[PDB]
This record gives sequence, structure tokens and C-alpha cells, in this order.
Amino acid sequence: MGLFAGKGVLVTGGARGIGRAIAQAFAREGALVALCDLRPEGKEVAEAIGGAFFQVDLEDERERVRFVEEAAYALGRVDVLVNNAAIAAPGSALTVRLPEWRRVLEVNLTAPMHLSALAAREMRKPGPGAIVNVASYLGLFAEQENAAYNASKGGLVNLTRSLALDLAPLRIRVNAVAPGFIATEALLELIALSPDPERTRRDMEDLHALRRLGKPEEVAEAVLFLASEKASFITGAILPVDGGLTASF
Amino acid sequence: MGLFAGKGVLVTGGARGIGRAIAQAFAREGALVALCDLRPEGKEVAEAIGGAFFQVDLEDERERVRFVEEAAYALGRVDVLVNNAAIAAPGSALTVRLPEWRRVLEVNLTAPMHLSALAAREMRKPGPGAIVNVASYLGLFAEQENAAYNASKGGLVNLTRSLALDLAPLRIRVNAVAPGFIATEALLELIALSPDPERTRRDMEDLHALRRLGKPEEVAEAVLFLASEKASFITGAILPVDGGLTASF
Amino acid sequence: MGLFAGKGVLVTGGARGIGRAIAQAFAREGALVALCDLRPEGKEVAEAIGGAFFQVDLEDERERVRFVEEAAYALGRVDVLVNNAAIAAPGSALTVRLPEWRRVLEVNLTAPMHLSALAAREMRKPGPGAIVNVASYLGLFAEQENAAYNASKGGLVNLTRSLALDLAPLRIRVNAVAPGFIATEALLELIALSPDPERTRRDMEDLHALRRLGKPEEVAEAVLFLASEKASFITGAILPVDGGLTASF
Amino acid sequence: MGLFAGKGVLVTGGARGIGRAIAQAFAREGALVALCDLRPEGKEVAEAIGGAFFQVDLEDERERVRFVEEAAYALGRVDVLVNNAAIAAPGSALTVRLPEWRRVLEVNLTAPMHLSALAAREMRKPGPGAIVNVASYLGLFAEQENAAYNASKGGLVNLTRSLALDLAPLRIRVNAVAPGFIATEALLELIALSPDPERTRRDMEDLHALRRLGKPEEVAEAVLFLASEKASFITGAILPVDGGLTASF
Repeated sequence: MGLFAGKGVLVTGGARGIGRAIAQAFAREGALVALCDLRPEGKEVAEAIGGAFFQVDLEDERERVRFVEEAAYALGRVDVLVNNAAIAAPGSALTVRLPEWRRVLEVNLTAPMHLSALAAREMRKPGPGAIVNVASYLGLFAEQENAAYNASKGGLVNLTRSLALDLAPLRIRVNAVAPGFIATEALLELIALSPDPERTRRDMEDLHALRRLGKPEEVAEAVLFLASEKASFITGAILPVDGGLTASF
Repeated sequence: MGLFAGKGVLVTGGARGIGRAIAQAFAREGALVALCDLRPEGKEVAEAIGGAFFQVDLEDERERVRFVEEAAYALGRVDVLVNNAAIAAPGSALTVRLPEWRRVLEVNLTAPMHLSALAAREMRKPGPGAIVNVASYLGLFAEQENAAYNASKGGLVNLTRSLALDLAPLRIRVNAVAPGFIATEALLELIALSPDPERTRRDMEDLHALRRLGKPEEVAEAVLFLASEKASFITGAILPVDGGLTASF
Repeated sequence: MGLFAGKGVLVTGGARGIGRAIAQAFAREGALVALCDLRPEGKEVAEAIGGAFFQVDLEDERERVRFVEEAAYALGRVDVLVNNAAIAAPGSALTVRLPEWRRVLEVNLTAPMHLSALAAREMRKPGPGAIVNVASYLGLFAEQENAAYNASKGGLVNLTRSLALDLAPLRIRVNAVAPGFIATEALLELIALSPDPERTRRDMEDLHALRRLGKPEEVAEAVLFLASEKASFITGAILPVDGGLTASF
Repeated sequence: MGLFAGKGVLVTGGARGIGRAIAQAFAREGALVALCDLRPEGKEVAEAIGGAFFQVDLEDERERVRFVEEAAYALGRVDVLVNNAAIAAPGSALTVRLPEWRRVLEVNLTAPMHLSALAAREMRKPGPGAIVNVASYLGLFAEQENAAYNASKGGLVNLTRSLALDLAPLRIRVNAVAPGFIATEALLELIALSPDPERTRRDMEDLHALRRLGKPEEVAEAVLFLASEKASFITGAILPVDGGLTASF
């Protein structure tokens, strides 16, 4: 019935973008998908693929304990966690507000650590488990006026390595993908509202060796590969999905 | 009938180890596999999988032009090249002989560049192409008494990025895998002939988060993934297949 | 006279180890050094070098605003900040407590961001400024049972790049050092309390190409260099001071 | 007297650019400088700083043995080697000619290995020694139509780590600098001969956080630092001198 047939898969930020594409990809391969999101529209994504939805605020450590226990119950097992949900807070260190900074770290860095520990305790039961963290090229490099995101993704990259060492004894592999510019609704809104939308999109495309935006589907393929038993000797790895963006200037 | 159904796939060093496992993996997914090797036993690997064999010395620029022309003829098309063949010359810069050094660079660095140029001209004809270079953790770091291999693999890593930029216009993706310790015949011979074979193997295992050697099969799975259209937005990437080796100390 | 003659230098964690060595190094080159620490013995380090001491808890955002204002007042200018102070919370993601994790992030990642913003506002006045962050090889890799430190140092590395981009317009350079194992009092306490102290120290030494522990003085030399106008075209750099530790396995 | 007072320093490509700036910097700190170059104007650089000149073609293994023996004779000791001389061959893997590629590897990768081995045998005599390799951001990344330079600099970076491990036992430290765009005569000629010279220079400047070209002098400061006893716990390091170029896109 497919590559993830009867496997329990948790996916954060599953309502839109890469998260939705990942939930869809796992369902297509016969996974029992539990997805969470702040946005209530997440309900319709889970309905559409035959999986479970949970309205969660990942900023809240109690809401995170809740999400994993209820998802494990709903699916009957946990085999894969995908930490995909992230927020940003615009500004340099000069301009960013401390409470905004602290919120971005909680969601982007603390929540993935917490959830990996919770999900790991469930993965012990059956055969092997796997965690995939969705970072960004903006974990390996910086852009202007985005300190909180750069810092949190840097942390997420080294947390991926830490979790790989610590959870190998429990037969759990942990890897990350680092996407380039992906044509999600949010990036299309940003381009659309720029002064010269076509010039903006051309400038973004030109940064990639492949001279085009990524598709959420293309990120999900990498995630499926890294969560799969085909990747049985891959742990601690940070895999760019950026059409050549980080190979040049 | 499979993921590489009717595709022409060239594989260097295909007689044993990772190369054999890669040739086998592609054939299993319905590829027309042409494999080359110095070793004449390569004949029996090609017979066994229903592919073409060519006895080639990659040190020779004429033997490399020959291999690609004959393979393209035999298969009728070229879609994927795997640069897997490599040699080493024991010694630091102090102890290595210049002709030995120059030979290692020719095979490990010049040959992959040459072969990528030859195979690329054939990939233009039909739909899209892909190249996968098999490096080593010893391209991103050094070990003692192995200067030629460290240098050539360093070159191979940055050649992978160069080829990704330069061949994107021809709809060709180029990535590398960086294996950890893989239980090939050669590594098992080395362990077996060490004074305390079990102590040697335990020390090698202990360097990896997964506390075991890799299997050639597990490297091939990464190669298939990176050569496949599932990896359609991955180019310029170096993917470790090292069970956590490069994530820790 | 000297290289930092009449310059105001802020140094966190200045009472012992690398911090003390940095405060001493700057003073030796004629700097007005303001150092903070929780430890009251910091007083004797400042007295000894002719600089200012402040007992500060960097966990507290008000105590951080206080430290920079009072230091700027005491010295009459700010030219250099060194973010050296750091804490750990032992444990994997499985075993670490959330409030401990959050505290390590506040001190190791939030405090350096905050302090860089505060010190930057003072650096505007005279000519150019510089910030140096003291990370660790444990920002670029992981060790077992140290998730909070690994994550926070990963963040510190990418924060260094973010600050370099954001503050370059204000003529402020921002770099980090990534030390190997340094023979500070804290590391000597850890060795001393291990079951076989000499076996522990030999194992640590053997991980470095130089087969010895670093000296706090040797880290301070890197910090002075990176804070100096000799480094006038170096910003965004993470400079290992690890005697070859991260060049091999 | 200065920091390199009475020390013998070998510098390749010393006639112009970074090489000249390095030879000048070492002499200023009281070094006995032997510099080589193809260009006979090298004579006037050596005269000007009170050092030795040798007309050498580094492509020739005999001319390299010659250079080290004669320099060691002229200076009476060898303490420091700087591998700075490098060539390029324009073209992708598609477009570059094999003999051109092989020449670039010989000069950029084989010559530095050879010279490091020769100089190391001289460094045994007195106390400690140091080698500094001048790479480029184009050793850690690629640009279009520059395969031979990208590959050779990739090799130079990993050769630096290899030499650091292999030569640490002989009390020899080995590091590299990776410069950004440096305003040498050659880069200024290239800008000057472009259609819109100011637009060309602005685009180059805009790639660096500091939004300006580097000065040869600023690379030389890094080289002196890394060759100096201030860097006594720095070996195997690749230090970018790129005004933040490799920290963003």
C-alpha cells in the first residue's frame, strides 16, 4: 500500500505550504498522518488526505505535550516526526523587540527539541523511527533584518546533530532539509505586493543555479526520502533543497 | 517497470563495493546500466544484471572518451552518470611520490570532470540528466598519511558545485554523496589483516552515531534518490551517508 | 601605548578562564576594560589590570541594559564588545528540563544579541567598532548529553553572521572564535572529578592535531586579532582555535 | 626589531598583488623574505624590502626543488612558507581544455603540496614553523565558467587540513586564508576594461557585507597573524578575508 503504509507520521505547520505538501506526500505513500497548525483550515487538509488535525499553538509547552499524546492515541503508533512549523520577527538586533525574538526561538528551536523528546518516547515501542527538521538556507547563512530567524535556524541545524547523537541508541535517525526559495502562498503574496512583482521573482529565480523557484512538493520528496528506510545510514545530515542557491554567489 | 525504466546509466568502478551496489540498484529499477572497471570480473556483474561491461583505465583520457561513446552506443541513450571509481596513494606530503599524487588527481578529480563533460553532451538529446559523484567524509576533512585522497576529494566536492552551475542550462543536476566507513570487500580485507580485527572494527563502528559500518546498498539508495526526478530541486548538494560520523567527536 | 590604547572594551565572564585572559590581553595593549561576571572575585581581576568590574546576571535584560550604560559611563567610550559568558544544562533533549534549556538560550544566544544592539548604539559615536563572540567547536558539531549548549552555540554562530550583515553599515565588524578544549579552571575541575583524570585529559588532548589542551591566552590572541584594525576586511567569520580538532576525526 | 625578526619567509607570486603585500608585510616585521614569481619585476620588490628574488615557474617540479634550496641558502633558515601563486583556465567542464586544467592543478594544488614538503624539511632545524595557503571564496563555492580554479582551490582547502594533521608532529602549523574580491592591479584592469566600469565595481562591492573591495594589505595582515606565534593554537583553519561575502547572498 506504499512506502509509509500503516506508519504514524506527525507534521507541524501542515495547513499550508511545505507542511501541507509533506502531509499530502506521506498520505500518498499510505501513512496515518496527524498534522497540527494554529490555523483552523488545517481541518480541511486532514479531511482531504484521510488524516487527523489538531489545533496547536507550539509556543505553549502544555499544548505540545497534548498534541503528541492525542496524535499517538489517534494513529495508534508514532514512526516519523516532521518539525516544519516556523515563525519570523522582522528586524536586525538593533530593531527587533525581545519578546518577539523570544517567541521565534520558542517555536523555531525550543518546540522542535521538546516535540522530538515527546515523539521519541512513542517511537521506542515498534521498529525504527525518524525525525526530519525543515530549516532553510537561512540556518547556514544570514540575510539582512532577520536576526531571530537566522539565529533559530542556526540552532535548529546544530539541534539536528545533537538529536542524531542522543537518539541513535533508540534506533531514531534525525536529519534536516534546508530549502531555498519555495513558491508557497506566503512567498507568492510577498512577490505580488512588491513594487515590480516580475522583477522581484526574476531576481529570486536568478539566485538559484536552476533559475526557478522550488515547489513545496520538491521539499516533501526530500523529507519522505530522509524519513524512509532507504536513508537507513543517513543521520545528522543537513540536505539543501535549494536548486544550487548555496553552491554559488 | 521501475524508477529508471529505459534510462541509460553509466557507473565507474562498477566491479565491486559501492559501484557494484549502485549498478545493481539501477538495474533493479529497470535501468540500462553500462559499468566500467579496470578489473575484468566486471563482465560477470554486467551479465548478472543484464547490462554492458567495458574494461577501462580512467587514468587514460582516450580510454574515457572510448567508454562514453561505446556505452551511449550500447544503451542507445545517456540519462545518468555516477563517478564512483577512486584510487589512493598512502603517505603525507613528506612521504608521497609526485607521480603517485598526479595519478590519484587524474583518476579522482580530472576523470570525473572529463566524463561529466562527455556524458553531458549525450544527456542533451532526450529529457533531463543527472550526475552523482561519490566522494567520502575524507573530502570535507583529513586523515593522517592520505594527502592525495584528501586533496582530490576536496577538489571533487567543489567540482560538484562547479558542474551544478555550469550544467544547469542543459537541464542536468549534479550532486555528491560523502560516505562514512562502508563494509566493502576492501575495508573487510583491511580489518581482517589488522593485528586485532575485532578491536579495529569496534573502533571504526564507535566513530558513527549508529555504531556500525555502512552497507554498499545504503550508499546506492542515496545515489538513486539524487539521480531520480524526486530530487528535481536538489543540485550542488554534498549529502553525507556516514551514520552520523561527521556530526560528532 | 599599545594596539587598543584608550579604547573601551566590554568583556562578559571576565572573572576566570578565557574571559580573564581576554580582559588581561586587552589591558596589556592599553585598553580601558570593563568586565562583568556573577563571581565577586571579578573585582580583583579589574583592580589588577586597572579596569572596571560589574557584578551582572546576563539572564536579566534590565541587568544587561544597566551593564552597558554604566560601563560606557565608567570608560567614557565603547569600541569593542566580547560576548564570552556562557552556561550549559547537561542532558539530551530526553533528559533536559525546559526552564534549564530556556535559561541557556537566554544567556548564550539572547544576551549576546541584546548586548550587541546596546554596545552598537555606543560604538556609533567615535570611529569604527568590533564585536567578537566566543563560541566552541560544539556550535559546528554535537556531543552526547549537551543539547542546550549545542543548540545555543549553533545559534551564536549564525547570529554572528546576522550581526555582521546588519551592523556593517555602522562600520562594526562581527566575528566569532570556536575554541577546542581549553585548560581553564572549569575544564580542570571536570578532568579532576572524572574516574581516571589522566586518561580523560589524554583522550581530550588526542582529539587535537597538536595533541595538547589550548591555553586561555591563545584564545585571547585570536580575540585581540579579530577586534583589531589588522582584521579590517574580516567580518562574518567563524575562526576555529582548536589545534586542528575540527580538521579531522 | 619586530614580530618575524630574523625569520626566513618564502612567498610565491611575490611580484604583484597579495604576494607583494605579504612580502612587504613580513619584511616590515623584520623577516628575511625570499620571494619567487615568473615576472622579472619581482627583483624590484625584493630590492625595495631588503630580501631575495628568484625567477621560478612553479609548474616545473625541478624549478620548485631549486627555489627552496637556493632560498634556504640565501636566508640561512626557513621558518614560514606562503603558497600564494595561482593561475586559472576560463571555462566550464564543457569548454575547458584538459592540458589547461592539468596546468592549473599542477600550479594551484601540486606545487603547494610539493613546496610544503620541501620547506617542512628545512623547518625541522630551528623551533616552530608555519605554512599559510592563499585560497579564495572560490575554494568553498563555485562561479560559472571557472571549473579548474574551483576544483584546485577545493583541493587546496582540504590539502591545508591534511598538511595540518601530517605536519603537527614536526611543530608546523598550516592554515589558509580565503579572500573575497581584492583590489589588485589585475582586478582593477578587469573592471577598467568592462563596458560600464563603475556598474561592474558596484556589483562586486555589493556582494560583501562591507560593500567595498578588500586591499592586498588586509589579506597580508591575516597571513602574518596565522604565521605568528599569536596563532599557536590555530592549525587546519580556513579563515575568510572577504568582508562578509561568504556569510550571506
